[PDB]
Amino acid sequence: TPPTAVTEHDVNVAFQLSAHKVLLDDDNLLPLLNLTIREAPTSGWAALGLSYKVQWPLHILFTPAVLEKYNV
Amino acid sequence: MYTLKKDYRLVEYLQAMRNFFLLEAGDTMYDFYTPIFDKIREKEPWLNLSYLNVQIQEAVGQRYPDDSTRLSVSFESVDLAKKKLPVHTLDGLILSYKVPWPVDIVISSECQKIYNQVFLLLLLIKWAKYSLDVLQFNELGNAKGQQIHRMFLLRVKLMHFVNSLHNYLMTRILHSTGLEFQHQVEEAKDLDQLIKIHYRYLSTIHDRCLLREKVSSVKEAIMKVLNVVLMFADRWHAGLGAWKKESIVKMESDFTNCHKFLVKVLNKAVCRGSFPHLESLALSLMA
Amino acid sequence: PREIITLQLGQCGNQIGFEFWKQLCAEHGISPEGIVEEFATEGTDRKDVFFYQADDEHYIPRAVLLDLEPRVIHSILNSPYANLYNPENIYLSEHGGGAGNNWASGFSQGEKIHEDIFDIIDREADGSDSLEGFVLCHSIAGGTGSGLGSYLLERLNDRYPKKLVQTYSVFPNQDEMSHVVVQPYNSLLTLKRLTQNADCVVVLDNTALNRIATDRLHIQNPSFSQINQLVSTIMSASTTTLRYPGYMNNDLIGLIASLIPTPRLHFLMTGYTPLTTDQSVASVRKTTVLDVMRRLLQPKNVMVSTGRDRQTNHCYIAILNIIQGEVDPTQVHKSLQRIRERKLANFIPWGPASIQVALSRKSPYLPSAHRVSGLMMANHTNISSLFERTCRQYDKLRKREAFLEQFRKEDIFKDNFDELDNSREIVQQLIDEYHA
Amino acid sequence: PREIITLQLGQCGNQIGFEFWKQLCAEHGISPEGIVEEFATEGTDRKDVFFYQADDEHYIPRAVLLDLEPRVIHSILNSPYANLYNPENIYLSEHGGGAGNNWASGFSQGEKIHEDIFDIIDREADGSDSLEGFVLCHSIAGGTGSGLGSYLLERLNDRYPKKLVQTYSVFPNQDEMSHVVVQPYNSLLTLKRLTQNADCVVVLDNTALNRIATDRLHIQNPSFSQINQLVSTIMSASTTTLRYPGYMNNDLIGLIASLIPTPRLHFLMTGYTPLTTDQSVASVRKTTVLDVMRRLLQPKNVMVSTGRDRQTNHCYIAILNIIQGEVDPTQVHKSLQRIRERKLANFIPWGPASIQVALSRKSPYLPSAHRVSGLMMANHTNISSLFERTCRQYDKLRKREAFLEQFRKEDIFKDNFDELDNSREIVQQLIDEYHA
Repeated sequence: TPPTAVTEHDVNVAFQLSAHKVLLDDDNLLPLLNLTIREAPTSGWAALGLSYKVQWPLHILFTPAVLEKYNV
Repeated sequence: MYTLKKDYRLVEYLQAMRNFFLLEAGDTMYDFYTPIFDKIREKEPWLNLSYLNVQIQEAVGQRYPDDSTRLSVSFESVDLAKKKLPVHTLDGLILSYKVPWPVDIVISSECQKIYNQVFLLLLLIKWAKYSLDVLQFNELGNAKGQQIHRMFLLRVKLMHFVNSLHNYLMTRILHSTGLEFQHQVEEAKDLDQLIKIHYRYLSTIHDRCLLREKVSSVKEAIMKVLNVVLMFADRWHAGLGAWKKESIVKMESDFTNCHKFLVKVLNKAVCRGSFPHLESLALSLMA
Repeated sequence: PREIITLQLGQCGNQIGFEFWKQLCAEHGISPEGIVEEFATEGTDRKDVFFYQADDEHYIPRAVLLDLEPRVIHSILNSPYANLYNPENIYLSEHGGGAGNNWASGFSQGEKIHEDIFDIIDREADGSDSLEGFVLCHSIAGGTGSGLGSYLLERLNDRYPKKLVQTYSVFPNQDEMSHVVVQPYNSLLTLKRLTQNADCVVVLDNTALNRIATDRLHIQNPSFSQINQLVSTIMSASTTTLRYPGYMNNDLIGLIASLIPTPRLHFLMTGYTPLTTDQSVASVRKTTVLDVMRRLLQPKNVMVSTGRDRQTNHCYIAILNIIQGEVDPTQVHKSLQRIRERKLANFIPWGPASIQVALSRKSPYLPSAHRVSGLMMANHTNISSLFERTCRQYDKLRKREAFLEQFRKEDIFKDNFDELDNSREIVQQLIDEYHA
Repeated sequence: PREIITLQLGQCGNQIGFEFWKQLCAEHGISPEGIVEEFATEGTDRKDVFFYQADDEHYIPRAVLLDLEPRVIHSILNSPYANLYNPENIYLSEHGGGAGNNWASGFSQGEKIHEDIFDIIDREADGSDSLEGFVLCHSIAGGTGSGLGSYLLERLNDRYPKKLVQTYSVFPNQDEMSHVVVQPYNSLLTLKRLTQNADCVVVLDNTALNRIATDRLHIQNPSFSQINQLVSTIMSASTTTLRYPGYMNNDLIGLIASLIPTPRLHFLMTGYTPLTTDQSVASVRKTTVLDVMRRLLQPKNVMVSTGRDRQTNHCYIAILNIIQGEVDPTQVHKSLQRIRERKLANFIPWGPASIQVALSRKSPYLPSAHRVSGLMMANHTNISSLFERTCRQYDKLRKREAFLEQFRKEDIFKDNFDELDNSREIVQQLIDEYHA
């Protein structure tokens, strides 16, 4: 489809069940992220991204600028 | 907290009133309910304040767990206030747990007043699930026909929904709060912080049970299912005739039509964030 | 309150109920002649649900034991657990019976001791003003448990109509037919009474016992002393919501109500994995709940002889998965998460299914508060394979002129053989019709 | 996800797959009856790609083993690695077969056990909702693996059309023709099914085995106990991108897609150098990756009997060079730098060629995390020399009146001998035409 605002949550829970049937060696490594996606250009691919947020003081090594540089 | 543990019995007073009207105890509140529900089934008044105040005397003395039987003798949760209305709109029973000092600084009257209303809905699917339990033991109330198997096609569509709506929904809201309340007890150090973790506890109990002191779509999905159970039990307190079984499958086709209608409303309430309604939809898709 | 009267009956039904009461004292922290431990009330919050309520803190069992053979009861009084039993509730010393081996013996002995059989077992009924029901802990093998047990399924249906009936009945062995040959006759006569004169049964196969008795138990000569070990644990496992303090389906009319689809479809498949004592040395490392229910639906712990290639056209309707003791309940919803991805249970295409999981704390004991336990109460529509096995062994025997002249001399004047055959095929046809 | 079902079949195909599963437990850090090491999940990041997924952390093999001869399976159950195998997935105890030595035996036995051969092997198909494909781990030698293996290459082509087919088939021995004489007949009948009824093969010559078995292994009497040592390592070597965590061509449809030029040209040359245990004492000094692929294209490790003077008019099209374990990847582009200067591979003059190199970490084990390993999957157009060897031994036998009256009594009414001859020459002509 052209993207809508509910497709963010739908692709998220799909990556949940996909990484879950694989049997990752750490169950809690799975929900550490969610996924994010533009408004409606033509398509959902090449417009999606990833939010992996980070805990205490490791974030001084990962400023919120450079996770966009990894996500792009 | 050295004095609030050994001199007073502060957390033991809390877990007893949680056993009183959040129903973490055994068959104490069960054996209260089924004399009341057998009284409903024969059209005799259970309101009747006086004998209802003694059926709840026999409830709090059941199972003898020594955190509520001694509270049954002194500082009783037995006193129940009823409101009778000839219009019969917003009818309400109000049970109150007697709470001592200085526990009453923590436990306000409005605190137990909202722990009251969660029991008004927890007993109510306890009224709705056990109606589908004993009526299955009642076993085909009559004892062209042959409509009983097609009746059984959509009876267990609704018998199993109510049984699973009080099994898996409850066991996720009782464990997740009981494990996070034990977290705040492990930290517990002073009186001003014990009040805040108890106030954030009820607002969790809110969001766990359904949500919304105001109007949303999930209470409408609740009270619709309530009218399904009410029309179910009123149908089965009689014999099944020739055209009477045709009216069961006529009602049950409508009852699954609105049940599926309120499932497709529930998906919109789940993709708007992260909720315990996410777990209720995961229950309802597995249903 | 919730008092159940167990009806232990027959040569095999008395021995499986003897260690059932012997299992209950080791988990309640009580002795059969005294109270030496204080663990009975602080650890266990409810004890008067199968026992009679106390007069001197002596929890009397609510049990009756009748059998034609005096050999099963003479191996009881020398054991030190018989002083808990009373010599006035059932029989005094030197009780006897028939000669005796016939289905028509106990079927005709029910109306000649009709005055005494409805006198002392009704004294325990009015002890509690709200009776739960009756469980017939009887047998199908032999003519002792099958002959007299078919009589009480009829006269207790109308004298006590508002009570739950449900039995833990054991199925006989079908390996050879030399010692007994009357096995197709007395089994199908009781199996008709188990569907219309009885609400529910709990099947327990005999050919599936030695499948498990040589699986992990490692015996060379199969004796009768192993038949009480698999049976007595799952009996006490089925009442863990009822004996120990639970919340939902904490009654016997709670569990059976959520599994029966319809009358004459009540045959429940049972499963129970942990039976090995050397598993104990590796359960110290937090063995979780995520691996214990993956093997319940896998046909390894089953006690029902069924076909392996007949599960594709059959569908599960109700499946119970009972965890006990240490559960770690923050991952019990995580165990139920993995059920929909495998679809190990075939679901009925006409209606919804249900995977019900429940928990209750076990006894304050070291082999009980350390090792995970899983009790299964399945309901799968491949149970007609046993009914096809019993019916094919029934019509083949009537063409060989076997026990048609040796069986109709006493109290049988008309041919009631096809009365059992059509009603068995009614069960077998309505099972396959139930998934439209 | 990426589940592959191995089809072990025949007298030789069952033994080469028996130690293939026995090789997998030593590298996964697991035991065939238990889990005693914790190295299975921290060291190995993926295990459920050839095994069945776990129910009790017991990784069941996704394997089926059928053979007419009961001798190959009676040497299995006494070994302690057979408890990992299941006695219900394939056969129970006392399984048998034919008499039996014929290509027409297993070709006619496929449609009389047609109901049972498509019943229990399809139960493992719907375990995963995305099946990878089927590998026929069968044999060409004898009439057991060649007779029945030609039947499943036809009926699994349309019942499972969207699945990858590719086999690790072993070629028979052509030294003398005294014990067997039916070798040119049963080989070419299966070789037709390997090109049009099958996508890819992996050739494994028998006359090239004893070229290596006396090269560095130093034996005097060649036995059958050495045929499983060269074969089981390169089988597990071919799935190192698939079993161990890799990135590119980490599926079996990844590797085979980048090497096949066209259908009926799929015969891949295999090479594997390190087979000596006394090399271990000198790999401590950082033995590099710059010397291990200079000897792969050099015809020393090859398992294909081909001409030495026929490589000047033949051209490589696709060559795979798989390094495993310790690679030192800062010089793996340095190893591929030296390839263009020698031009040891003749390149096709019509199109481009490709030297693909890939790596994956090996098992956490001391003989595996220390010594460099090189697996070759070549594709050279000198493979028609084997097809010229088999065809010249085929038309010479039909002029000697050998097995024309002894072979057409059962289920053969027309001459299908030139149906195999022209289709073999179609392969031999399109290979030389492919370089224009």
